Amino acid sequence: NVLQIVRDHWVHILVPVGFVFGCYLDRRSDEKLTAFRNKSLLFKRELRPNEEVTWK
Amino acid sequence: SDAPPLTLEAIKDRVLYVLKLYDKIDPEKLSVNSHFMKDLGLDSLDQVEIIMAMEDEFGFEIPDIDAEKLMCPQEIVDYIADKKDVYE
Amino acid sequence: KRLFIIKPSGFYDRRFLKLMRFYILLTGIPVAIGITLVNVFIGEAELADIPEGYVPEHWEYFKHPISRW
Amino acid sequence: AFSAPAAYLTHQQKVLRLYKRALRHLESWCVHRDKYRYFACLMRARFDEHKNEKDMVKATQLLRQAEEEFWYGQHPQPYIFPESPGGTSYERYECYKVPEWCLDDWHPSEKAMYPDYFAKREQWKRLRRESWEREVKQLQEETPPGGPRTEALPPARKEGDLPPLWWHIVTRPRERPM
Amino acid sequence: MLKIIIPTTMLLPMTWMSKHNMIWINATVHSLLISLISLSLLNQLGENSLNFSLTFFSDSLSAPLLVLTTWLLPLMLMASQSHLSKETTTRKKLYITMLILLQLFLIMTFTATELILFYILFEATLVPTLIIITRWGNQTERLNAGLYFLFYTLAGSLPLLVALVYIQNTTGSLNFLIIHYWSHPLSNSWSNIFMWLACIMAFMVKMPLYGLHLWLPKAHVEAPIAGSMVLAAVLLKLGGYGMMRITTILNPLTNYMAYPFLMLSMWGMIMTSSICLRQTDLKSLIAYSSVSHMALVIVAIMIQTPWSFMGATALMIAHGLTSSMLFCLANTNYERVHSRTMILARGLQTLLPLMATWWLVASLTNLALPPSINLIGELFIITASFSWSNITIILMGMNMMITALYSLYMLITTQRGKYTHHINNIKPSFTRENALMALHILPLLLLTLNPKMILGPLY
Amino acid sequence: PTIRLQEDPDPEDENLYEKNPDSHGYDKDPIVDLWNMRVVFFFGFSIVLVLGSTFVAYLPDYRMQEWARREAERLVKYREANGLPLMESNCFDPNKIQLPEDED
Ligand SMILES: CCCCCCCCCCCCCCCCCC(=O)OC[C@H](COP(=O)([O-])OCC(O)COP(=O)([O-])OC[C@@H](COC(=O)CCCCCCCCCCCCCCCCC)OC(=O)CCCCCCCCCCCCCCCCC)OC(=O)CCCCCCCCCCCCCCCCC
Ligand SMILES: CCCCCCCCCCCCCCCCC[C@@H](O)O[C@H](CO[C@H](O)CCCCCCCCCCCCCCC)COP(=O)(O)OCC[N+](C)(C)C
Ligand SMILES: CCCCCCCCCCCCCCCCC[C@@H](O)O[C@H](CO[C@H](O)CCCCCCCCCCCCCCC)COP(=O)(O)OCC[N+](C)(C)C
Ligand SMILES: CCCCCCCCCCCC(=O)SCCNC(=O)CCNC(=O)[C@H](O)C(C)(C)COP(=O)(O)O
Repeated sequence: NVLQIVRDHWVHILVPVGFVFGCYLDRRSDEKLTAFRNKSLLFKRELRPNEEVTWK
Repeated sequence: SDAPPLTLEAIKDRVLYVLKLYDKIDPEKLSVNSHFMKDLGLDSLDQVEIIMAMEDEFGFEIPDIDAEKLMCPQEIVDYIADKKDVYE
Repeated sequence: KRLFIIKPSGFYDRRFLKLMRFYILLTGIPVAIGITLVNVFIGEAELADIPEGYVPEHWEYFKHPISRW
Repeated sequence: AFSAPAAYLTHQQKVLRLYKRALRHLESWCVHRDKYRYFACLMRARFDEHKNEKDMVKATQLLRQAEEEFWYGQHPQPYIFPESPGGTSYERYECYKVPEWCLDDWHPSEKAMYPDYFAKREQWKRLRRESWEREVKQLQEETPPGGPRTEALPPARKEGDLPPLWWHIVTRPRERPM
Repeated sequence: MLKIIIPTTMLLPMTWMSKHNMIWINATVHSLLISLISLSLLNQLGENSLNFSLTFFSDSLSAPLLVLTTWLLPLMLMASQSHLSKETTTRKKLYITMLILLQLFLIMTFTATELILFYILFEATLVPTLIIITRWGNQTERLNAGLYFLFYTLAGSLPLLVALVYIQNTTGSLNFLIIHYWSHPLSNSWSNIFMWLACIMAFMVKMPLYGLHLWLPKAHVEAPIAGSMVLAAVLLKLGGYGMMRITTILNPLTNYMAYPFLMLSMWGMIMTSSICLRQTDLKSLIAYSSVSHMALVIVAIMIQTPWSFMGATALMIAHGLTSSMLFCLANTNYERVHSRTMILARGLQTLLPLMATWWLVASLTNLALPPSINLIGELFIITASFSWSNITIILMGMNMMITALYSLYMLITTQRGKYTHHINNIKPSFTRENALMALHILPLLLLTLNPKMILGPLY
Repeated sequence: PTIRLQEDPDPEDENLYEKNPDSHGYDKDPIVDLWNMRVVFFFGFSIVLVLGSTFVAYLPDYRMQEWARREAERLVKYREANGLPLMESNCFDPNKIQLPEDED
């Protein structure tokens, strides 16, 4: 019976999906501005024995 | 509480009381349907004085246009009852 | 005697007021209870010096548990 | 407040109104009752001294003089009845007056209380709905061709008629509504 | 900040794919969710701004404005669905589309990192507003109102475009961070004076500055209720935001080019407050109120102090909320009696008590009763002006007295007295209207509880 | 015809209370209207208002007010004990500044 329910209320996933897609795209945009990661005079730091990057 | 629920009988009693305290009107010859000009032989000034006496008795003023018209104690009682929303 | 008193309809304003109270309380009583429980059973952090060789996390720089979360 | 006004006042009407105003302001000046009675009798004698003037021109001149004297000698703070248009309780209870049509919008739960009152209300509404057209037609008949000339309304004359334009006079809120 | 932009662009097809009888419900729910998401932007820093990307950034000045925009969308939706009931489904969807596009343009305007992109969005906000006014207004004056709204704006904004491209050819960048860090003083020459005027007049006409405000009463009276809400609450604040942004490159020339605008603002504040005392239309009174408050905001921006900037930010937010609430309150009576004349329907407190309470609270916030954020902004601006010159208190003092007078005049004329006898179609207040008023007023006092969230970057 | 055009008459306004004495003013359909009321109230008062106010109240101190207070306490303690002035008129060391050679 869920056919009619889905065809009547499938417009309710567009906005949450847009929200998660916007979060993903913001992470992707942040991924392109790491030219100074762990390189500022104020926050330059020696790495921990296990970690690879100071922030993502 | 507040003042009692004024009734038509009380209004008529007070009107007749005031009219019988008037020196120019004989008590027994006065009736509830007595006319001021015809039956009692009063002029306009006496009617004005009677209207002012009614105002003093009930504690409220009556407009001149309305006051001029009343001619018998029945009209005075009816006007007072209609003004104060008296039905019993 | 007892007379009828003419008034405008007070049903709809009262209904709106009780609906607003109901929804606000519905979501705000759990929040108040949770805040009280957190404050009683998970207190605030105590200021301490950074131990040698330790690099604290960014949220470890605040004192209130809800703010830290 | 209840009677329809006329196009103008007459000379005797003006004299009576001035007499009442002068008596009231004199009472305002003469606080005590015996002094007021003394000076009110003096005022009445003064008023009825010139009562028998057959020259209307001199009568109006005397009225003009008396009005000027009254305006010069009036009380700046005369006594006003509390519910008169300048009194301390003039429009005090106007905020408690609610028109009767507001009852038409009560929720049915509100109308569940007071069933008999609303039955009587329905009877009154049916009466008005039945009498409206007869009232309108009676007004149509009794009105002169060149429109009405006064604000006086005719009464009911026929078998079970009602005086035209009665609903909002009969169904006044009250003088002490709440 | 695509996590806010993308959900609105998704509001668009969600509206255009909804069933004919669920458009309002869906739009309202998802607008409220988007507002909740935008609430996260209030977590600001103390030194610099949040630099999301090369294109978008969030400051402590634009975050409350974005929150106000996203919160205003659902309120407009609730306010519009009453008088649009007889409209066809396609036209209702087009109305919602106009509102969504306006929100998207406003959201992108407040976060653009470059001045040309900011210009393009701040000018794109014109088309939905003009369409809304000229298509869904009630009277025939709406066409003239749309023309006045369009041309007053464009005649100010085009010289700004010329000045912006000139500045980019001169300094090599229009990015706001570069502009701020590489700032250089302006000399005293006719070229620099005209550059100042070109950079300032568009924002002046947006406020609008006294003498350049004639478009505002027309546009704000002839518009539908949602149009009036968004015109008074958000679109006037574009001028203030842009002026605080652009004044970074105008020093030290402002030190004396501000005099005519300061005199105009103070005197026209007095004049518009006085105009509010004799107004037969209830909506025009609220419009002229907006003009007076915005004149105060102009003064604060022109004197260029930290306290004046804090006061300007607080006053802009407070005025947006208060003026939107007042417009909705007037629209309720208009929908009841189909007339805007203020003395037609009287004694409404007898017939609608809760709506009278809403009227009282709205008019109390209009006159800046403490400790409302209205008064916080007004008092900060007054203190800054007093430091600027001790004689401003007289003009400022007169304005406070006049504002109280006309606010309470509106309240007493509409709510007190005796109800007009002939009007018998005043139905009880709907739940929707009461919820609208509550959602306007509760955030005001909640913000009073924590005023550093609306005090700007100078805090 | 003594007319100018064929037009529908202006219709009377509909009262939502007539067909629905508890109408909530959202829609003519009682079920849709009731659910519109419910979603407005739940997502405006319960979700955005109260929860958003709590979230804003408990936001972490990124404005660095308490950090600045503690730093100032350290600085005042150090400067008071040493006999140094609490604050200096110049915020930049003059040794790193090179004034122009000639003032004449
Ligand atoms: C009805 C609606 C109608 C419409 C209206 C509009 C509504 C709009 C609402 C919109 C949404 C708003 C939401 C706001 C979110 C803000 C929440 C928040 O931040 O909380 C802040 C704050 C919590 O602070 P915190 O930072 O979280 O805690 C820090 C510490 O770690 C904590 O320290 P601690 O370790 O000591 O722990 C203390 C702990 C435990 O404390 C104790 O247990 C000790 C108390 C003393 C008891 C000692 C004696 C008693 C017992 C003795 C006997 C028993 C023992 C012995 C047994 C034998 C008996 C002999 O208590 C608590 O945890 C705090 C209480 C929780 C309150 C949270 C508020 C959330 C509200 C969200 C809901 C909004 C809707 C409202 C609905 C809510 C329900 C009605 O909550 C308060 O408000 C505290 C106020 C109380 C202070 C005293 C008042 C001082 C008066 C001064 C002024 C005088 C002038 C007169 C004016 C008086 C007016 C009051
Ligand atoms: C209705 C509301 C509209 C909005 C209001 C807009 C406000 C615009 C006003 C512009 C403010 C100032 C503009 C120019 C700055 C100084 C003005 C001038 O009068 O001052 C003297 C200028 O001297 C003389 O006045 C020369 C100008 C005379 C010609 C100007 C025409 C003014 C007539 C009024 C026309 C109305 C203009 C607005 C149209 C609506 C200063 O002496 P000087 O040191 O030498 O010039 C300084 C520039 N230097 C350093 C490069 C040399
Ligand atoms: C109908 C009947 C009404 C009367 C009956 C009511 C009964 C009583 C209820 C009234 C409550 C009284 C208020 C008294 C104040 C107590 C609450 C106060 O203590 O909380 C404040 C907190 O308040 C919040 O910070 C302010 C709320 C935020 C307002 C944002 C609105 C939500 C968004 C909605 C849309 C936005 C539109 C506007 C755009 C800008 C304290 O701030 P803060 O000093 O830090 O706390 C220190 C401890 N911390 C930091 C660990 C938390
Ligand atoms: C406190 C200070 C205020 C006091 C100042 C006031 C001083 C005023 C005193 C002097 C003024 C007069 O008397 S001026 C007297 C004017 N004379 C006339 O008008 C002659 C014709 N008579 C009539 O018109 C009617 O008979 C009429 C007499 C009206 C009676 O009416 P009734 O018999 O059909 O009821």
